[PDB]
Amino acid sequence: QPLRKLCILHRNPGRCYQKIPAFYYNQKKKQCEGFTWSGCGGNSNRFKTIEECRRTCIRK
Repeated sequence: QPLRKLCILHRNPGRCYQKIPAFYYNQKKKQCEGFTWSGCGGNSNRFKTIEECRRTCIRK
């Protein structure tokens, strides 16, 4: 079964300069790699912990 949409909308931080650094699911590595969120923009794929990321991005 496939993963949720939140794990494939692509980690778009936004145009606003660094403010919520966290992680995103890297579809090469196949684990949540770190990504820096901007300030006032972006899509989703925001995950604080790698496990929490994988719960949704790897499936239960």
